[PDB]
Amino acid sequence: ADQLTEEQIAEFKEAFSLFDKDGDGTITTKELGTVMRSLGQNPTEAELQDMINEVDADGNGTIDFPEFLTMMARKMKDTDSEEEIREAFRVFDKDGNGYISAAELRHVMTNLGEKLTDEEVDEMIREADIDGDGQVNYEEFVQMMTAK
Amino acid sequence: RAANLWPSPLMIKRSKKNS
Amino acid sequence: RAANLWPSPLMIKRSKKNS
Ligand SMILES: [Ca+2]
Ligand SMILES: [Ca+2]
Ligand SMILES: [Ca+2]
Ligand SMILES: [Ca+2]
Repeated sequence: ADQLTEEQIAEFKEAFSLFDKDGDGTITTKELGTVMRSLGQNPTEAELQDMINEVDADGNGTIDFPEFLTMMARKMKDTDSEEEIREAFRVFDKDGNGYISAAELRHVMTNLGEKLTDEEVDEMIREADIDGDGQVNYEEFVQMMTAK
Repeated sequence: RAANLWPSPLMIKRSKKNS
Repeated sequence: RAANLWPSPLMIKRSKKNS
């Protein structure tokens, strides 16, 4: 719905150069931590990480121009396809970003009966991730156990 | 491998939701 | 959060563009 004038948003593109600092067109935890270190001196290592997770609304793990506008405009997320798995997902997601990072299972698996070690948390998702992108999406989640 | 643990919570959820 | 922090250096960016 609607559109955005790329010509007018060109002023915001300056954040993909000056804000970026390195000039690669992608805001990552490194450059962000650099800017926040000189013009901030408050956000910790874990802070800038969570902060970036507060920007990435698509879950691609990379700050892109399209989501830049979304972050600075409408912070709302829908949900209505994961019904049953949602009951499980809300507990499996923990942080609330859809994809499984690692820390989430470190809670549900440790509360599963045994204790989940951080060394096995990588091996487990590497078995879970059928695509091999490094993340656990709802797609592969249902297309693994429920889908025979 | 905790992989088998992946289906456990999900299976338990399915069972609980089916119950 | 991001929406508060992002506009902060963004504001400095405006100042840099004005400089
Ligand atoms: Ca960059
Ligand atoms: Ca993104
Ligand atoms: Ca998550
Ligand atoms: Ca995946």
